[PDB]
Amino acid sequence: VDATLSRGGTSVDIPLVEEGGEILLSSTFGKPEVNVRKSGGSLNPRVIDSWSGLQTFQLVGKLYDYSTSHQLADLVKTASTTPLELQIPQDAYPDTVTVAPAAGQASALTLEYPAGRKDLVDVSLSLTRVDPNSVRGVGDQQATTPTTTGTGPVEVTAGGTTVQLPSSGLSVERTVGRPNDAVRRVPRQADPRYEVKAKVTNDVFTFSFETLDNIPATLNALTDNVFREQLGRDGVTLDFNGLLGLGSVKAIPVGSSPFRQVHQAGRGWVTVPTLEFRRIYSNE
Amino acid sequence: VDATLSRGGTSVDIPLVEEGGEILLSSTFGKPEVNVRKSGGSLNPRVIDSWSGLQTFQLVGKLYDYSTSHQLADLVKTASTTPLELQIPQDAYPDTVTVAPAAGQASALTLEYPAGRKDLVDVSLSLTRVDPNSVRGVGDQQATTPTTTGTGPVEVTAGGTTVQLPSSGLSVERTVGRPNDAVRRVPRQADPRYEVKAKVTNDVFTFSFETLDNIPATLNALTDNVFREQLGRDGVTLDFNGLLGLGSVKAIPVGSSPFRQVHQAGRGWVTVPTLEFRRIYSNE
Amino acid sequence: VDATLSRGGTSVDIPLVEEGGEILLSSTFGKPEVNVRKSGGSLNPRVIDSWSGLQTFQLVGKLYDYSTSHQLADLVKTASTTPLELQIPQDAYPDTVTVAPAAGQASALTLEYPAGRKDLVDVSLSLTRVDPNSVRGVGDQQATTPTTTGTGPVEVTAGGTTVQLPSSGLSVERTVGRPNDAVRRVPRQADPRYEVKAKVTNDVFTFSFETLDNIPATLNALTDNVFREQLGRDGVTLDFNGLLGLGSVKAIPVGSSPFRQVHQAGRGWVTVPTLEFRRIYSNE
Amino acid sequence: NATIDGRQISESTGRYRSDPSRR
Amino acid sequence: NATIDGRQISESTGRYRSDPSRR
Amino acid sequence: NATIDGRQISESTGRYRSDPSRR
Amino acid sequence: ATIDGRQISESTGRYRSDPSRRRGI
Amino acid sequence: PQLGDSKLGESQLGSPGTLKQGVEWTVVVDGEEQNNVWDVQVVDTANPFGDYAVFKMDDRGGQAFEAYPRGTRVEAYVSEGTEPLDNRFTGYVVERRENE
Amino acid sequence: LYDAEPGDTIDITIDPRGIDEEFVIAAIEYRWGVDETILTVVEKRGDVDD
Amino acid sequence: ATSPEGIWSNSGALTFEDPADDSEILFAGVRDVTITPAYEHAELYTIDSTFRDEVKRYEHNVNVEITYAKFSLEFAQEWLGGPGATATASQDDSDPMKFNLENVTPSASGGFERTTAVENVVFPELPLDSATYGEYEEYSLTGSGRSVTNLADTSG
Amino acid sequence: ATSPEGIWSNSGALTFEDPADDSEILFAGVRDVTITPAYEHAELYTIDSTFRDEVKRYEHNVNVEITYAKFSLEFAQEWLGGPGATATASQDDSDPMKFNLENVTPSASGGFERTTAVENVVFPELPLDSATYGEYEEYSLTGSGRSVTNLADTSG
Amino acid sequence: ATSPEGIWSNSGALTFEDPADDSEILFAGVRDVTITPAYEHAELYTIDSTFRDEVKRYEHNVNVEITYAKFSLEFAQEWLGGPGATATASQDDSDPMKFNLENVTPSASGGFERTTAVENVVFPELPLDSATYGEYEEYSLTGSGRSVTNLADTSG
Ligand SMILES: [Mg+2]
Ligand SMILES: [Mg+2]
Ligand SMILES: [Mg+2]
Ligand SMILES: [Mg+2]
Repeated sequence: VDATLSRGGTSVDIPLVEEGGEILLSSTFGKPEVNVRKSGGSLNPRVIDSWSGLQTFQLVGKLYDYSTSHQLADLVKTASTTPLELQIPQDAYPDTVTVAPAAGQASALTLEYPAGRKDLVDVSLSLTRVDPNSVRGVGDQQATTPTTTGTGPVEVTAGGTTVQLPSSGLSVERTVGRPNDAVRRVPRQADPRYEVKAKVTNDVFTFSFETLDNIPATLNALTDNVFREQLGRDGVTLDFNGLLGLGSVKAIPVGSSPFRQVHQAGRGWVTVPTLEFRRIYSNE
Repeated sequence: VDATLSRGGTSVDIPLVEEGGEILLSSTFGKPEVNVRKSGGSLNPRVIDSWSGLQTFQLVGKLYDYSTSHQLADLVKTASTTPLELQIPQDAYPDTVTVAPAAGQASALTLEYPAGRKDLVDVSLSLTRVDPNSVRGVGDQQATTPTTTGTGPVEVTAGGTTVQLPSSGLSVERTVGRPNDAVRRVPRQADPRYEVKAKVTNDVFTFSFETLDNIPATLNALTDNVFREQLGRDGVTLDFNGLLGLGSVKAIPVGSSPFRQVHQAGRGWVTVPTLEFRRIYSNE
Repeated sequence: VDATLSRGGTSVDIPLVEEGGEILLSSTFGKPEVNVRKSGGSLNPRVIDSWSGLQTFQLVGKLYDYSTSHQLADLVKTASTTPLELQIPQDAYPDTVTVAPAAGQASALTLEYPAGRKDLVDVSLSLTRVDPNSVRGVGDQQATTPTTTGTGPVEVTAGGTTVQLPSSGLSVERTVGRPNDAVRRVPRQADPRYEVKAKVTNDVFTFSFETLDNIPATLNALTDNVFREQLGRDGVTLDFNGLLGLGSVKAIPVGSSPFRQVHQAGRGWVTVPTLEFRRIYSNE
Repeated sequence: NATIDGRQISESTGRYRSDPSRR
Repeated sequence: NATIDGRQISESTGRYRSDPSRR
Repeated sequence: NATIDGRQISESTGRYRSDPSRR
Repeated sequence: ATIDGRQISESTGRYRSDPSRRRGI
Repeated sequence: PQLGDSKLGESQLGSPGTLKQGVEWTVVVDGEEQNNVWDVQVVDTANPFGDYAVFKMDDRGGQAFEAYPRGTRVEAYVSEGTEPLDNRFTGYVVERRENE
Repeated sequence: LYDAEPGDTIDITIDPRGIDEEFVIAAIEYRWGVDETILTVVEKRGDVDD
Repeated sequence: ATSPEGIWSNSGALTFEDPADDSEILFAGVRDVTITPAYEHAELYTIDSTFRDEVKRYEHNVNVEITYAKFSLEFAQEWLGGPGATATASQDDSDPMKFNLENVTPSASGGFERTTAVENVVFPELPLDSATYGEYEEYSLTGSGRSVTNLADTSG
Repeated sequence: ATSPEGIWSNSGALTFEDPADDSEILFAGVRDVTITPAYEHAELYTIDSTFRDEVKRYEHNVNVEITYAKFSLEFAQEWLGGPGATATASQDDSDPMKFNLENVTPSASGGFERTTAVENVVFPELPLDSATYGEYEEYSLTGSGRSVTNLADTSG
Repeated sequence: ATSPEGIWSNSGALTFEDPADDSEILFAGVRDVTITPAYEHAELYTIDSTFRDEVKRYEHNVNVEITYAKFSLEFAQEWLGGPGATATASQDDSDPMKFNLENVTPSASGGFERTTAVENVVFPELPLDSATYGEYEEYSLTGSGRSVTNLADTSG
């Protein structure tokens, strides 16, 4: 029917609906902590199984409002000692499992806002099963997605110059993860221990668009002020101006390939397959 | 038509047959041991070639009975200093080459028993050419596949509970290799030296199936008893009960993703894409 | 239409033409040198951006002349402190940029001479943007492609035996790069510093062909004389005999998979997907 | 996975990792 | 990227890589 | 293949690896 | 993969001295 | 089940429990068990050489670090399968280290 | 071998190495996680510490 | 059990309803109606046999296709408006108009009366103008319903 | 062996049975019947010959397709209901109704009687309404049986 | 509500307008007109059920296709020129000419007058010459509008 993810008073329902023959739920069972002997004088190895196993849930679905999507991002990113509980609507699973965002992963949650669709968000969740009684931590960090009520364009501000992203072909993806949390082996439980850490998280916004008019000016302004400048300790201000109900975030392009300009034969315009921003310190 | 693989008295004919325009034989020639200088004041590097080359044979074929399939698996897995001889039915090769199972690989032999097919087995072999006179070692370890004449379901016994694997969509893959054998460079000759080691081999059974009825009971029995328990030094009894002519082996699921439960939109059942078992110590 | 790549008096115009909707020009902007904090007590990381960015150009195009193709390879491979200057026919780019052949890569330039396709050469260029004023080095090393005016077959000579490569399905690919050049971060400015090193370059010839007649003799001659012999400090003479206007080069096959014999079901001939040679020391 | 003289230098940190979000 | 006790043992060589010729 | 100050720390084990069974 | 020799030697120092500390000095 | 949850006759006794398999090391600090241990190394060695143990634990807000002042008593017990606990190492703390 | 101590004697057979003897144990190391018992046989000798 | 009998196409009465009110959406001038409940079949095989082990139903829909020659403003405006609304213009929203459909047809010799009811029929596209020189405008709808809610003899 | 002989289509008696009871499901008014046992053939070629070495069979089914002009409420409601049940609505379950099919046909001048029996015929889709202006409703079934249980001369 | 009624194809008046001016672009001699508003429908299914849970609309367009037999230099030169411009040659620019389309059709017996209005109709290709031996030149346009701006009864 519909899958509930909750943490105390906060609850999000994820429809678990997809087209046709698509994978809605994947559950992987693992024994990552078995020692299989690499050598020895027999034909077949000796083994030892002496620790908790892995269970991973990969949930795919669609959300019907942006507000719920931001609540899901906040719920996944938040550091709290309160168990994150997952309710799966299929008989092969118990009514509630205690979960962590995927154990070492930058991408636990992917939210996609594709072009040409309204009030329809693609959700991908990776969750690790943990022991319900072994959620351990000291810190508490409530995550908040900045929200506002405008209609305005997506604006990148750096060094006093504001660049408005083209609306044409505009597609937005948000990835969220908690890679600094530790999921650790326990001797004789079925499930691992979850160390909740009040530490740095992953939060990334990826944009794709077609640049159609004032093409040099638009691309040059972005590349001059963002890529060909040293941004210091500061970064880009990335303002959604109320598109998807989102507000203003502080970010920086990270790594070797965060922005790409693509020219195709026979076309009078420039494609941007990726413009990738990681969220930086501003949550003081 | 048939390639003969043999070791003394033991001989297997593999029909080098496949559909359409598929690759039956690939022979890769290499010089793994050429030193090409990374630097120097030249435009082009100085080189030195001083050692044996590499010749890798990849054979794709089909076997018409299960008995011959098991014989092939036993032939490939056996540790013996009697040369393993390959007769290739093509004129670009000498009448016999001496071979090792692929030099460092867990997968020298793949056998596939796909759903819908009777008395037709898919064979993928990877072999490395070794010097006929440089097959060196101490130990004989005769590999045996346990065989029985039953008809029963594939059974998985762990901690006093038996699970019967669904017949529906059931495929089996068997992977065999000898990663602990050393194939080593020698100066002044074409082919490397084969150090036969009476040590641990790779032997893996993979299953794929659809769970159609008593779905919670079937899957929960497997996951509770195999995955959520600690198995210790002992493991799982995997019994074929005479399917493919196979019997009973001791095994364990190994690693991060040996079992997956897959749920697809609009379907009333569970897919198991993979259930992987590695054969553990048994053989006195 | 044309993009101009030049160094002093040497100038190559590259048409930048392609079929349909193929990617002609990709430009990737990056900040490889941003420090994003992997940990810390914030929800979102602290960052510092203190160094030059990265701009990479990938140019796909065609050349209508083999002579120009050799000039392009020579131009790319040459060590000289004279700036390599690129003129791009698009308004988003400044009229000229200073470039290095792709910073760390063995493959800056690929030239393909496919079967059929008379007087059409496929060009792929990877270039890194560098500071016009920060091109530094000592040595000049002019790269020359050996050129001659014959018609004859591609001939492979090793140990006094000469093998003529089949014309049937013959394709030639050449790959050129300068991995020993340093492209180095600088503070306080947009573009990195280019250290031109009079050191070893990458120059590779790949052949693809189908062996139709005298199959054992042709394949055995190559394998027996090149792959099953030790070649020492010397190597193989690769003579084009004027095909594509090319002459005689000294080379060696390098690595695990430089040569493959492929046999397919129902075909009376052998396919060579790759025969790969690297150019060795030859200049005095 | 790294070895010196056949002995593993990889630390057996008991930390899990599990498949990334699919996209 | 490799660590001993959480400190990186990879050198901060400011040497660029940029993706190879497409083919 | 790993280097400290340009010298290779990888052992020249003269040991062969060749491609696995296709599947 | 470029490995920093100062980083390795400085990181491993704790473990290099430990056998000696176990034995007195 | 646990006592208090079984309606009498409704459930099998001891279930869902099973026999212990695998190796467990327990660390006792000044007579109290340390919960969050994830690795143990114990060395027992002839006279020229010092017997030592290394315990690796997860910590929160430095709470476990405080349990191991220098000179405090540490014992390592081992059990494999259903065999009774053997005290395999007794010693005193010389170094407590906590790192990121 | 949790019972074993240095000074104890043990049968060791390693066919790949032609060993089939009784040896004195000089040291034992137990490692959880990897599940390894490392027996030093005959005599332990140091390195830079020696 | 009822004897199988011929059915005459011109005897069929097709009615459309809004699933909210159960109110009639005016529709007439039908020329063709296909209603087909469909499932996908997974045919599954065992390891030592050429014969089928099991066959299973998945992914149910009812294929509805209607050819008609009388234009309904109500039907078109309902399609444009989405659930619970009518519109004269395209609406920029993600909810399609779901229709309840009923076809009532007597058998040729009066042996039974076939009622077919289908829930939640949606049409990906709506033909507004379908003009051909020297012909009346003929409109084709292809759509998918969720399920068959009724199939019965309704004579009594 | 029996001399080959012409078969006349209009002579065929097609019957459907429930495999649980062996009870007849009322079916009539056939216009076309195609029954085809089929296997996937792997045509296998070898190392350097151009000729085919071997051929093997690897996935059996019987293709059954029927065109009929008389509507059966029993057949339709049995299809909806799945195995061992009858329903007036779509059922949200994974089991398709399996039918036992038999066709009996005299040869055109009395040489033999062709009996074809097919087990476990399942139809992915069921045409419920198939109206075209000025025509009787014509219904097309396509489906797959597990095997041919009988192909024999059944004449006395 | 208005009764569904027949529409005669030959009663249609098709007008093309420049969206900048609202000025008429001269067009005549239509033979076929199809106007079809369309959305991409995602048909969504859930975990354990064979039945559809939801269906959602995305990616709207209006398919316009017109067949005509009278050649318009204005229409052709407007198509060549792009927005706001007339040209006698192909233009190397990325902006297609957008046309506002309106079709006005009375019903067959006067129950209503149907106005369909479509904004920003663009045509990927324009047939200039379409000659066949012994026939008048016949031109087929296929194109896509952004939205339907009006669908109403426009009778007095
Ligand atoms: Mg009780
Ligand atoms: Mg018990
Ligand atoms: Mg001691
Ligand atoms: Mg000691």
